[PDB]
Amino acid sequence: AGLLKKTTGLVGLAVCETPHERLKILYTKILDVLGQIPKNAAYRKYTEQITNEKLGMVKAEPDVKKLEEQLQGGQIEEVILQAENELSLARKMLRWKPWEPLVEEPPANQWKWPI
Amino acid sequence: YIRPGGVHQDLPLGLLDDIYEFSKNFSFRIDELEEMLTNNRIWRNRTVDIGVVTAEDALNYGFSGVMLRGSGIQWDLRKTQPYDVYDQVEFDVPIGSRGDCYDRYLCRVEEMRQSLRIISQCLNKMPPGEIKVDDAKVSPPKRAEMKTSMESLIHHFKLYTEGYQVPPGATYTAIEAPKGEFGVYLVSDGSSRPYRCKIKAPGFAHLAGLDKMSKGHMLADVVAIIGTQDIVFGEVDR
Amino acid sequence: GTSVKPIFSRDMNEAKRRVRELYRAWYREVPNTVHLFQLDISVKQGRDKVREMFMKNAHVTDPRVVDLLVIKGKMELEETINVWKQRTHIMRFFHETEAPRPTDFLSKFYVGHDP
Amino acid sequence: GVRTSPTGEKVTHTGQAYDDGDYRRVRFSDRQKEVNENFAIDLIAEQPVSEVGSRVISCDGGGGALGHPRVYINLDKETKTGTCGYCGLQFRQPHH
Amino acid sequence: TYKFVNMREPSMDMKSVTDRAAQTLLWTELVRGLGMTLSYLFREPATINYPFEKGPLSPRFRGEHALRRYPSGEERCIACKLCEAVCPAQAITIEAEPRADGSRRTTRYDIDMTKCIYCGFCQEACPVDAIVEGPNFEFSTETHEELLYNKEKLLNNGDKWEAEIAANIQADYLYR
Amino acid sequence: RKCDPHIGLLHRGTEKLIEYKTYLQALPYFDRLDYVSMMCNEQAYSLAVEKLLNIQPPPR
Amino acid sequence: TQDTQLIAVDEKLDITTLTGVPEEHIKTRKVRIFVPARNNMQSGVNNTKKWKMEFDTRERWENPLMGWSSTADPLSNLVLTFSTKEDAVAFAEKNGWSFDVEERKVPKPKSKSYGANFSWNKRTRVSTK
Amino acid sequence: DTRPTIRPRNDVVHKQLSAFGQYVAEILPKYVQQVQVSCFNELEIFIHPDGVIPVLTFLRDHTNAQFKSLADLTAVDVPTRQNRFEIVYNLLSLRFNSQIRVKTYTDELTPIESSVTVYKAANWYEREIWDMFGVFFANHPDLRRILTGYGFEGHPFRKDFPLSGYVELRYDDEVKRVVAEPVELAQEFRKFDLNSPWEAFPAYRQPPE
Amino acid sequence: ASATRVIQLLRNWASGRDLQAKLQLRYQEISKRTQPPPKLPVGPSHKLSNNYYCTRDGRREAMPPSIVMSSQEKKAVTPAPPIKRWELSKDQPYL
Amino acid sequence: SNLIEVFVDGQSVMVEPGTTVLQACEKVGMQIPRFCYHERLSVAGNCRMCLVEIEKAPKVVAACAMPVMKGWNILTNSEKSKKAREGVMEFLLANHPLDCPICDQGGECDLQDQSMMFGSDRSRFLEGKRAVEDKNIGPLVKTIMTRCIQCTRCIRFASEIAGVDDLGTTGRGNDMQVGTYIEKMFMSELSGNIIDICPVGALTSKPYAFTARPWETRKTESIDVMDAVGSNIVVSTRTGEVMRILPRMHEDINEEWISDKTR
Ligand code: SF4
Ligand code: SF4
Ligand code: SF4
Ligand code: SF4
Ligand code: FES
Ligand SMILES: [K+]
Ligand SMILES: [Zn+2]
Repeated sequence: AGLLKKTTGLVGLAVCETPHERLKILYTKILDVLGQIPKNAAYRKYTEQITNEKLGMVKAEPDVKKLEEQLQGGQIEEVILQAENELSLARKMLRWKPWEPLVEEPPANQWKWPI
Repeated sequence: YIRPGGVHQDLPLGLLDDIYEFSKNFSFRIDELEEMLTNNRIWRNRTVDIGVVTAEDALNYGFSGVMLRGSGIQWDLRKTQPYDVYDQVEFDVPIGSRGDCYDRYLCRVEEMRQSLRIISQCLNKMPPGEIKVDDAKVSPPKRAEMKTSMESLIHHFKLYTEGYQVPPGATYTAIEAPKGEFGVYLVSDGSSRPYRCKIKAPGFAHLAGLDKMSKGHMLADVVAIIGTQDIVFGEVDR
Repeated sequence: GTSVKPIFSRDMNEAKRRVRELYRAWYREVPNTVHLFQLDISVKQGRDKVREMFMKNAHVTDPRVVDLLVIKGKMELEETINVWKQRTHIMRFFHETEAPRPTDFLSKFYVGHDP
Repeated sequence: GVRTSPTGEKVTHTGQAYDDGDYRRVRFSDRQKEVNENFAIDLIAEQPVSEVGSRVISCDGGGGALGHPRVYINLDKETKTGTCGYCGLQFRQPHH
Repeated sequence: TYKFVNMREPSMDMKSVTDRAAQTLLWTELVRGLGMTLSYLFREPATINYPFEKGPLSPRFRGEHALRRYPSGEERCIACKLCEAVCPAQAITIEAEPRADGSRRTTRYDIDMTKCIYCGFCQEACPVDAIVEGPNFEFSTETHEELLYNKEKLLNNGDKWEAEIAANIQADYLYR
Repeated sequence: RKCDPHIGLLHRGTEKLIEYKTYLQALPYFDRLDYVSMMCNEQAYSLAVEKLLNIQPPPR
Repeated sequence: TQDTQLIAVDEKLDITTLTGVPEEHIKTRKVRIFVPARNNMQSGVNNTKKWKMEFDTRERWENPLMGWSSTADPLSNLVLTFSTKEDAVAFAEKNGWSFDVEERKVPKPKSKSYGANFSWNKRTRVSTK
Repeated sequence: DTRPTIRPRNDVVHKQLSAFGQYVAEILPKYVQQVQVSCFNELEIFIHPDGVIPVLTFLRDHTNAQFKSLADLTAVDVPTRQNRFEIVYNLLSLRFNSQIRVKTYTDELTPIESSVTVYKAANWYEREIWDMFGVFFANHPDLRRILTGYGFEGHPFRKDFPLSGYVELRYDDEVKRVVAEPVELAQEFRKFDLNSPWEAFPAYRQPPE
Repeated sequence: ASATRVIQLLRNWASGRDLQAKLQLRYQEISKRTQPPPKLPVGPSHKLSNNYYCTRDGRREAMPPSIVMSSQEKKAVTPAPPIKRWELSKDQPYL
Repeated sequence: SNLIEVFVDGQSVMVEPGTTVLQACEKVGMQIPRFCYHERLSVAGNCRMCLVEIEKAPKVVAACAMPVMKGWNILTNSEKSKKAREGVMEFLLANHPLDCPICDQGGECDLQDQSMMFGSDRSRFLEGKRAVEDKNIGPLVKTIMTRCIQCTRCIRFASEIAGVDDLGTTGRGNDMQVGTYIEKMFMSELSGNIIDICPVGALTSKPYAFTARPWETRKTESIDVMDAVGSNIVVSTRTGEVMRILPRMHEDINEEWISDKTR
């Protein structure tokens, strides 16, 4: 499945010796939080599409290096790092919740910048 | 010298020879600099493991240029977003490993050496032709034509009095400056003068992070962690 | 149109409240500031100059505006407390070097075309 | 040349010279009032009037690119001469 | 294409550790630093004996300004105000008036040499090569007012550095 | 403990002064922002102005 | 349509106390709102489409030195552009400036016919072409 | 090539940017008012001021955006609008090699949620915006003047602030201290009205009102 | 003011490299400061025919920024395809 | 009911019948470049720059004189029109003298500005330019007749708004010169207005001649007091001095002219 890399190169990004399960558990938590999102939101369908590809993607390939190459996300440690961000984004997305229509149409000439 | 639409005037005859002569011995002079410090026990102890920043910390703090390169982040506008003819020259970006002062100083020295190869390629591949865009409405016409033809005189007159009106729009270009990601948010309005020229300062976000990098280090290391900062104080203050 | 979200204060009452302790925070340290900066001027003319600056900003009748001067005065207090302003910056409030500009119409007519 | 003023001060080619009662003169005391001597108004007069057998001429001030932009003067009025605006050199048709 | 600048792991064999220990106790990289300072001591200093040996310049050098005149003698400036219009720092002030003889020149042409940025934009804008930046760069003065040149001082410069400015533009006009 | 870098000791009004000048007139300002990166500064401004103008410089 | 602790702020915007302008330059200055007329030397109209804001001129003496046009009024070169009179007239008292407004002068449409140049009866027949 | 002077234009980048512009527009219709791709392949997103934090957070954290570097934060002062200030965000995505522009609007008296939480780089950029223009930001840690001198009055970059300023400085010997005086320029700034009265670009001909 | 060989051996040994080959001072290899006059070329548009400005106006072909969505299944789309990972240098991988 | 409909650049425009193409283009906002066509004076056609392409029409029409009719799409920015404008200006700048640094019209010259917008960026005229002897028409009007483009604006103004017939065109071909033949001062209370209508520096003002530049003067609107008409004028001031009093436009009081005593 690939030898344990001595370092990730990036400072602070510690090497994850067990990255496969970490990706699987976080991705399941992604679809978990997306459950609290009603269907109508474009955020739900898009994020589910991204994660569902990724979830069936991490489980298929057992090797780390083929996973990193095919994921197109750099080192594996970045993938858990970004998947964590997607988790926090979806959680705080639930608060603001931008499915609602535009809060206020701007003034007539706020945009349109020839002076 | 560098002006919109090219350069002011062509190189004086015989300049490329002097550039080649100077670049020939500059490799030795670089070795002169780095030999007395790179392995010097006093130097490393004064910079190693000092001003260490993480990867995500540097990205969030707006750090750019060497500071991303010096701490593992493989980013360089000369390769990712090539401007001018930077897509034709070959060079190596010196990614750092530890991220402290010593790694970035090494990245600076290596970036010094790598520029020599880019200098070598530019000297050996300099093409013939003009030095300004062949369009009088943007670049001024040649002095020989300005004293000879009607259109050149009028364009020279209007270009040096009013200037070239630019289309109304806003842009943000950036280049791999020798310190960071120097850029300008230029906003026009269709007139001959800019409406707003915001100047991206590579040192601004750099100096904003000085408190983060100085956390815990002794005061005598504050000079080391601003030395690797490379804050020229005409850019931060603008 | 007639309604816009506020800064800190919801009406004039709490806006006036934030002025009072700002004046309190400005009264107390004036002798301390005079001692700190080796002010030539005594304490007494320091206190009313704070009073006069607070007095000239009296016609304001907008909660959003009063918040802006309140926070701006706070920075001015902050700049003075942690020796960010020197003697020259403090003496700037006392307009000393410039001659008094007369207010009668006759004097203005004598000196220039100033309306 | 240079004409001295009645107060005893050199007059510039522009005609500038401080009045006797002008206070803005103490600057010149213990110093010297910078004035050029080669009055271009005079020196251009000494240039001979060139005579060419053509209705129009082209003057560039000599030196090609080193001179003024090329202009064409219409030497048709036999009453007077045609002078280039940039440099001031005169031209005249010899009895047409 | 990236290269790892600092990813060298020292060897742990008995030879390498002793060399590092020998380097530590018997200061070697410090001696190498010392040994090279001695090398520069015996070298050739690059100092130029100012003011007996002035530095090397180029014909394009921008220094003290001067108004030149035609070979006839009449000034080149015809007061088109291009130099004043393009001056980035607005250091140029020009006032023109019909001359007595006809063809008219400036009555006031003042350059504020403490406001000038020496960008050279004036000499490019000039369509008659009237205002130029001469080769002189040693016009430092004791008083601020002496810097504020007017037409007379500039015309004097044109009649002083003409023997040098003429040659410079003679060598550089083809490039422009 | 904290490092508060008070800046503004050389806050020349470059961004406001640029507005009042033309695009060619504003060129020398960028040489005077970073005292050491001269052509690099002008290169950024030149690229910005060329991008708005939809005009490219010659290969030389 | 925005519940952000909305309160009634009916009173007119009075940001003057925040712009830092000294007391003198805030009352005794009379700004003018006008559409600039075309430069009569030229014939183009692309400079008469935006409302301009300008401050009344003040003293302009001559230096004891070479004699530039000195001044002591900072609000001398300040010219602002507005796309509509209402926006322009609103920016004045919001900043607290006494103003006078001159309505835009629209060149009235004039009927022009080439055939009139050669008229059988009317005195509009030209004598040269 | 038939266009040796005209800058070449990329359509593939235009399509990719346009597709992403629609992507962000559908994701957060609560704030995204309008979106446009400029001719030189640059994307601008026009959000409502309340969406300053949510929109930036999405661009910073979404797996398909990953814009993780605030290049700069500036505003353009346009007095002719009701909300004269126009705050502009510039973000760069290292993973996807692209840049985005997020712009809001704000009048004189309105606080904007400081983006220090999302981008810690904004912290110092926020102070410049307040100092130069006067836009106050709520929840900012240490909002104070950054560039202007201590006890400075007004906001310089505002279009209604004179270029020369209101006050100059001088060492007064009577008080033996540097003092401030009303400005008195030796030579007034000669303003140059150099706008040609002939239309420049018919493409941006604003339709008549 | 090229020094004695005794110094050259000492100077070279003290630095550890041949310094006489590449020196910090320019003796004669510089280009002469009096160069022959140049003949600058012309731009591509320096033509007497078929060179109308309407076909080469860079400024007049800048359209206004096209809007894609305005307030007044579809695959998720990234702003641009993710960058390829940089490969190690070949001239000198590890410094 | 009479309003016929036209398509200025495709956009529908309601125009009074008998309206010229140029005014129809102005209705949308596009200003057709012009030299001879002055709104107050008659329409001549010597300019040839008002040329524009009418859709599905092979011949470029002169917008200064052509009356529109039903369903016309005035393609202002069509390629054929742009080639026409470049060609016409090339002829204008063929014999124009290189006087821009010494011409008072510099900075406010219609020929200069229209060259920047609708015109080429060089010249292919490797010939010898023409030169015309100057004429004297009084101590008020600078006459450098070599710069004239024979737009006949001065001729039209003299015979229409002034009433005196002394300005005309003598000779044919390229040698045609506009002037007064026999030497005679063009004197009238509206004589100075020929300075304004002239699009080039051929006719300029002697009293102000080469004392300032248009880009450096500050224009201040005011009202003339010399006469009782109260003509609106634009007083141009630079460095606290008065150089020019230019007329303003009011369309009721002074139209676009001022008296010589006013100027
Ligand atoms: S070199 Fe000096 S005088 Fe000439 S344009 Fe530049 S700033 Fe003005
Ligand atoms: S650019 Fe030359 S000719 Fe024109 S005003 Fe300046 S000095 Fe005189
Ligand atoms: S009339 Fe116009 S084109 Fe002719 S010289 Fe004067 S400014 Fe130049
Ligand atoms: S003198 Fe002027 S107005 Fe008269 S025809 Fe010539 S250009 Fe036209
Ligand atoms: S405008 Fe119709 S021909 Fe001159
Ligand atoms: K005219
Ligand atoms: Zn001549």
